[PDB]
Amino acid sequence: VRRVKTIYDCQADNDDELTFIEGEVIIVTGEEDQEWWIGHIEGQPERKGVFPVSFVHILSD
Amino acid sequence: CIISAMPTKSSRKAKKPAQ
Repeated sequence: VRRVKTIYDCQADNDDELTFIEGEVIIVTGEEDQEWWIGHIEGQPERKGVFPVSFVHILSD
Repeated sequence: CIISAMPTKSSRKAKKPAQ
C-alpha cells in the first residue's frame, strides 16, 4: 500500500531497525514513530524492520 | 541520487535503548 524510496544511506543500530542504502525501495507495512516507519524492501522481503523517514522519501506523490 | 546532504538519525523515540 505505502511505498518509500530510500534517498539516503542509513544503518540500523539494533535488530529492530532496517538498514537501507540510497536506491532501495521499501514497502511500508507499519508505523512506529512519526519519523520511524516499518516495512520491507520491495524486491528483498527478507530485509524488514523499522526505518527513519528522514532518510527515505514517501512514494505517494 | 543522494538527496541533499545526509540527515540525522533522529533516534527512534518509540524504542528505548535496552541496557
